[PDB]
Amino acid sequence: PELITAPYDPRFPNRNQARHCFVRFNEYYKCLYERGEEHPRCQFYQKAYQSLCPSEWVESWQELREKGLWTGKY
Amino acid sequence: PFKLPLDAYILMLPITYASAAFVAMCCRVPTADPETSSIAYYEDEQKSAAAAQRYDNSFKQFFDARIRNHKVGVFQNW
Amino acid sequence: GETIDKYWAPYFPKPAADEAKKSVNKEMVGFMLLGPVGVAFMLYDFAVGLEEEHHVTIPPYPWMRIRRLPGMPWGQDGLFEGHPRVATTWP
Amino acid sequence: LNQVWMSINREGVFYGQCSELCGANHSFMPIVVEAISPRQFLTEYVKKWIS
Amino acid sequence: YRPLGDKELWHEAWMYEDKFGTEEDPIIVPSLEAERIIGVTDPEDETLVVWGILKDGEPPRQFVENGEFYVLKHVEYIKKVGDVLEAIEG
Amino acid sequence: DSYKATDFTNPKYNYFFRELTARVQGVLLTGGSLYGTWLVVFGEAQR
Amino acid sequence: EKYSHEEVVYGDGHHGLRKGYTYDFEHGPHYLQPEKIPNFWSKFYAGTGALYAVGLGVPLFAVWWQQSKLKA
Amino acid sequence: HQTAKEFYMEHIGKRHPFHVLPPSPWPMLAGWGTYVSCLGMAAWFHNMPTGGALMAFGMANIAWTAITWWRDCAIEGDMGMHTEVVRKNFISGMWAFIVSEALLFVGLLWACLHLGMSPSVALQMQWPPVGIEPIGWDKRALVMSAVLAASYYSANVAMVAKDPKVVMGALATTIGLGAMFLADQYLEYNETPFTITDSPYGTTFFVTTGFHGMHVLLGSLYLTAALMMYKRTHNAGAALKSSILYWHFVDIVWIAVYGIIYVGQY
Amino acid sequence: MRWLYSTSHKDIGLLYLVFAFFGGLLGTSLSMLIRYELALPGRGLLDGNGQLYNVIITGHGIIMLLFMVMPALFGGFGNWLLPIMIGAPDMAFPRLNNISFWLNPPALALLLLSTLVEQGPGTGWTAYPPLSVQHSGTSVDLAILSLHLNGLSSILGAVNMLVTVAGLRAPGMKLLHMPLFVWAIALTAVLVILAVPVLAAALVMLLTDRNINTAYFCESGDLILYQHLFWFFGHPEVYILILPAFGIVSQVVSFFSQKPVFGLTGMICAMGAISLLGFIVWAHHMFTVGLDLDTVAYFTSATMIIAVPTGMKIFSWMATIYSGRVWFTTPMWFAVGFICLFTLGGVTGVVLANAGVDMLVHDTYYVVAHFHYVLSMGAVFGIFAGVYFWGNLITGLGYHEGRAMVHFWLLFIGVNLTFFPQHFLGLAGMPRRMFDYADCFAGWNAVSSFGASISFISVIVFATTFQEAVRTVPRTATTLEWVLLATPAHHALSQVPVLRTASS
Ligand code: HEA
Ligand code: HEA
Ligand SMILES: [Cu+2]
Ligand SMILES: [Mg+2]
Repeated sequence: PELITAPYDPRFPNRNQARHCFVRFNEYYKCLYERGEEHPRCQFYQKAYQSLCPSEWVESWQELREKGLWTGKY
Repeated sequence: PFKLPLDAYILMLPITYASAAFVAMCCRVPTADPETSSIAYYEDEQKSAAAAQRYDNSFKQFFDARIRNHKVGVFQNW
Repeated sequence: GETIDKYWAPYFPKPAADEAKKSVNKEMVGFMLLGPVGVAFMLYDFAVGLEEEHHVTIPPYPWMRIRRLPGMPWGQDGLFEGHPRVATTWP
Repeated sequence: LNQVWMSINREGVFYGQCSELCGANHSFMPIVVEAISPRQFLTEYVKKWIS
Repeated sequence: YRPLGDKELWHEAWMYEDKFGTEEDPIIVPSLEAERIIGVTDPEDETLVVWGILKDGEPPRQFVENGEFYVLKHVEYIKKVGDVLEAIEG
Repeated sequence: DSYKATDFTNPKYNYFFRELTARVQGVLLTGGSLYGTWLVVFGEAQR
Repeated sequence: EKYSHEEVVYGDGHHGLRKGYTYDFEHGPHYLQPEKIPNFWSKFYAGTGALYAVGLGVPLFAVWWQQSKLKA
Repeated sequence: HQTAKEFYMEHIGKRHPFHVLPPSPWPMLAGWGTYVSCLGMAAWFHNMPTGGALMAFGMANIAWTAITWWRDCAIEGDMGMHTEVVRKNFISGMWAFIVSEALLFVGLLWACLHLGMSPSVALQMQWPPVGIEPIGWDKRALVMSAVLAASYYSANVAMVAKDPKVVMGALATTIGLGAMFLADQYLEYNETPFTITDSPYGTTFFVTTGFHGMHVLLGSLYLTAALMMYKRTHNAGAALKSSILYWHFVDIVWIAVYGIIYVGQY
Repeated sequence: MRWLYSTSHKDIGLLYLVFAFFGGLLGTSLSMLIRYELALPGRGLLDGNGQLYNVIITGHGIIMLLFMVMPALFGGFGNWLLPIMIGAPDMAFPRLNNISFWLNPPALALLLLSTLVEQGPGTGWTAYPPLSVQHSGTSVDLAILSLHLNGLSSILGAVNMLVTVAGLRAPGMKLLHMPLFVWAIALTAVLVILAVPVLAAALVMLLTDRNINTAYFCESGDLILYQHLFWFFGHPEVYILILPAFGIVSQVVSFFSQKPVFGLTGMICAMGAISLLGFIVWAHHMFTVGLDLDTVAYFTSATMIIAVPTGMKIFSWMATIYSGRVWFTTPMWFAVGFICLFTLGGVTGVVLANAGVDMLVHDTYYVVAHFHYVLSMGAVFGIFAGVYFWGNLITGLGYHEGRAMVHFWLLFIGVNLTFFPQHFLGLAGMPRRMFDYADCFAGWNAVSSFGASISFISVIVFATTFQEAVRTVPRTATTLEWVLLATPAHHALSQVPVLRTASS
């Protein structure tokens, strides 16, 4: 058995890792819009943001997406 | 006000060092990775990874050989 | 006529009439460089003031219209705020 | 979201408290970390969280 | 007197005198009262300052070692030298 | 011969500015301080 | 008179003991003469005792006040 | 009283060029007025009844004591109590006060620079936030820049002029150009498409510009009080020079405020 | 009337000293509750009320930092001593000097009144958000307004001091002949002017967050920005409180050693270097907040450079006592005790300056022991050294020498046996700002609570030292306040003294 977590992103070097959470959460929905729903890269992005973001942050982000208050293009 | 004593220049060397370090630290922050007011900065993954790795390497690459050698103390405690 | 300022007056000499007028002209050149044009545009701006209108309602983003406490110390809306622009319906 | 990289050398039970003033009950937020071997962790403990 | 250039005109000179006070020829310090505090430096060290009190009708007095002697004189007006005698410029 | 009635620093205005205010303001601040102390201590905030 | 600019500028030319002082603090040789206040050591000890009592009893009153509010 | 001036000449005036004051009651009243206005401000924050009235009562008491104190200072300046060294002490004190106010503005603009450069995830890392329309630099703020630079040059005219009519006209021109800065700032505050509760952009913009505008108002009142003393005797002394220095300080502060907020979008 | 309407610097300095004694009594009283609650594990006299304990430590820290040490050193000794020392007949702005005092009893009244309102301001003396924002009611606003008024007091006093030094000096006396007390007070005034308005700006931001629903330190703001602004103020603040203590120690050591100060220009350059480096190392209070490693790296490397000028000052004090003719009285012991026990507090600061070591001892009682060494041995000893030294000049009363040595020894025993075990508690991991601890921490807390009672008894005995004074006639001195009578006249320096350079 081996446990898989979010890899180290070179783009996010600081100790505060909120931006890594946000960018992975947004890359998931960008992958979902562009390359279908069942592409392996989209699952990689989904497991990547689920591994980093607190659950309260994510559920606040889907309620902002459902209310229409998400500033992303997609 | 008076003649600067031979001490005061030996004081002024690390004081000048600390002031130059402070100025360089304040100057390099607007040339760092998280100081971008856009989400479209991170959609170019090659440039952003290069910039953030350059922000990692500087002032840390002087210490890599002694981090690998565990030179974490003045003495040698095993 | 025996004031302190007059008593100590000869011991504090003034540092040395047409040079004053030359300095006034030199500073008034820079005054008239930016003086009349700013006053003219500000008097134009006072007459093109509260006549235009904006109908851009803003969605109630979490960073918009912070209400950590109920209302304001003076009332409900902001001070100097005739027309709130953030959507209070949202839809 | 402040990240810490940590690697533990030995098994045991490690204690802690909260170290930033946060109210009337600041004294009463303790921390306990239980450390076990990786094969136990990957064969017994993580089976408690499979749905 | 010493050169009065770079001196404030209200400083009451006598402190700008060209005379070293000796026992037989002291420096006369003017005073509006019967006693007055003055300050003398050490002749071998400028950073050392000694403050003393001169009294009227007393023998000449030295404050620091190998320093000047001083006698107080009670006067009604003290010459505010810088406009009192260099305006006279005699 | 150097003071008018329009002048703010008239010597005839010194009693009103310096003597009357020194006691009127002295009792007004006592009254304001006692009320402010009672208001902050024994009052309920509605916001 | 009594409200002129000179009264504002140079003060009031009072001389001698002021009202209840036993020594001239304004023009005498000492601005504080604590050996001339009658019964000085009684007043000094009473004032120091009052200062000690207040400075040590204000936080105790604030503890008693906050705990009487909960116990209600 | 008649011998009080004689006593002052004999004991203080003829010995040194410095001014010694009689006892005064205004600092104690000003301190307790600050106490009353602080209690009123605390009550007015949390919407207690009769709290804003108490705060205005305390501020009115502070302003009245300050005006009485400054009238005493002007009275003492007109009986010739202040020599040239005392006036230079006034200029040095104004320089120290100006340095304190400049550090206050540096602390205020520190927050603007910090918040504007790195937008958080709470703002969805976009600066300025979506919905906020920033105030441009190619519009009425540029007119304010030109007007306030003209006020700088007109205050510079009054410092070097020797004709009383030119000095009074230059002072009135600078005061009038300052009052045109404030009435135009009021229009910016009314036409703007954001409030103080709309994002850290709105917070930083309104707090910084409000402090700068309050300093414009105080400098204009100081220059006005300096003009009326020059109107009577054709001599102002330290009141004119300190006020011109303070006005120049306000003009220098506006340069940083404009360049950071209006140009830098921070 | 005299004490209400005064324009004399000598009456205002005495009023500052009496006010600072009152604030010291209040903070002594608030500190016996801290040590009486912490004596035993469990719940003590506070009945398990943690909000009341937080209120007590917040009020006690603010009072002892701002209404005891600064009104004693900067306002009390500086205002009484500066114009006499430089030969000025009065201050530059005598009525500004009275409002610099009279804004302090309103601030103290607001701070003491915030404790009786709602549940009080339990936030710590640093008042970090969002804990300060979350407090509902009026108490926190009264506390912050009290800090605003005290900061205005400090800025006005610093302006008056800086203009009094630069423009009312005695004729012939340059910036070479002023004593080190004057140089310390001038550098303290410069620090106050450069540092206090940043705190004022941060506190205005805190009020706008609390009451105007703005976005400075909030959900959409940045909470690290408050710590940046507050500690940019606060690290100059601790050097504001210790430089007049250095000046008093220099004047006391030079007096009873019958010698001038060793290395005067080195002393002045060291005080200037301490004043300059205090403005670029503020973020050593923020090692655990998540800053980048380069920033932490700089703030580690720049903090330890402060050791060199302080060591130069201590070694120059030892050289001043060296080769002298020393007579040990009560002020001389308080200076020797200062130099011995400030060194102990300074060396723990070097340990704390190293960031990796600071990850283990941050917000523990190790920090508490450090700053009670540099403040109860550094500033309190400096204050008490000046009380016995200049006391017959300032107050007109002498002191009994035996009871003063009893007071010194009771104090020295009490404060050493109070804060030395707190090093062992902080090394073991006992955290700050807690009223209940683990069972194993009981012994050193019992020892420290025993020591605090000795410190309190020492405070009691100090009121018995005063007695009647003996007055003699002066002839000569090395500073101007010792050629004056005790007490001086209302207009000290009836004639302005001049400094005459020796001729050829
Ligand atoms: C000047 C600073 C100062 C002084 C003197 C003291 C004095 C004392 N302090 Fe404290 N203390 C602080 C500054 C100070 N303290 C600060 C800043 C905090 C932080 C609060 C917070 O975290 O929010 C703190 C908190 C603090 C704690 C930590 C509480 C906690 O973390 O929960 C403890 C623990 O024992 C303590 C105890 C004591 C004791 C027993 C004394 C004894 O020394 C008792 C005092 C005895 C004295 C002798 C000093 C009084 C001086 C005079 C009376 C001189 C005045 C006289 C004249 C002017 C003539 N105080
Ligand atoms: C009197 C006030 C005072 C003074 C003078 C100092 C002086 C110093 N302080 Fe401190 N400090 C405080 C008051 C003070 N401090 C307070 C109140 C806090 C807590 C704030 C809070 O409430 O949170 C604090 C906390 C504090 C921290 C934050 C740590 C933390 O809380 O987690 C740090 C970190 O660097 C620090 C370090 C230093 C250093 C390096 C000095 C140096 O200036 C000391 C230098 C002196 C010496 C080093 C000794 C003399 C030198 C020699 C004899 C030469 C030989 C030495 C060597 C060769 C190294 N102290
Ligand atoms: Cu520090
Ligand atoms: Mg902490």
